[PDB]
Amino acid sequence: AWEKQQRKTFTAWCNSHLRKAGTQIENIEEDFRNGLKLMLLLEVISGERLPKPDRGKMRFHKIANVNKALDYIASKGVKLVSIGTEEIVDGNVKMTLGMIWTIILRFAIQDISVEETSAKEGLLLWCQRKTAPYRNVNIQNFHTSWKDGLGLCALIHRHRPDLIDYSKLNKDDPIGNINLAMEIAEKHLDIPKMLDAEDIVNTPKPDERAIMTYVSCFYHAFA
Repeated sequence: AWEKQQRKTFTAWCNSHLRKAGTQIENIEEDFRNGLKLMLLLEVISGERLPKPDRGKMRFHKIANVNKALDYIASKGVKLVSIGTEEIVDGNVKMTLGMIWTIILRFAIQDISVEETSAKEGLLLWCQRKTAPYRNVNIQNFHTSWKDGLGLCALIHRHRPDLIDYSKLNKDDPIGNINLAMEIAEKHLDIPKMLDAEDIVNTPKPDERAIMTYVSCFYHAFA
């Protein structure tokens, strides 16, 4: 169930940046094979210029573009262990997801710094701080603590109490709470809906990379 969740969230996330450059992806397992939109994604999120892309359709042109992407990422202190150009070009689902996770981590999460605490840990602390007043919320992690929708509704309410009546909410309708939160964030905070509520609720432990990805948008939307 983790691939399904990551596929939705990572794609939605990539799309939240690609739109700023006039394009989208649809199918993440194929839409980065040629390197073109992968390079473009890196430009948008970094604000840096990558080398000019190769629009040739053969494998060798794709390898060149993907290497422009991966070399750039490695220039930003990202150690690529088992992510390989050939398999991105050829189309490996797992590795594509992992590569996009690595970019999300580096560019959406790594630089989050809260009370001398950075990255995942720093994002976690910010969440805990913003949700401390909410007795029906207990953020310990980026999976089970977000399952019931209240964490997300609390982050919204904390910054924008005008968008949500939090006191009406409870644990009884986790699918509704998540959708509510995603609807408000989409409509008012310019954060596309990146989670499938159904997947999140119906799994003992939802995917933490996906959850982190989405929660990082709230962090950036508010700061």
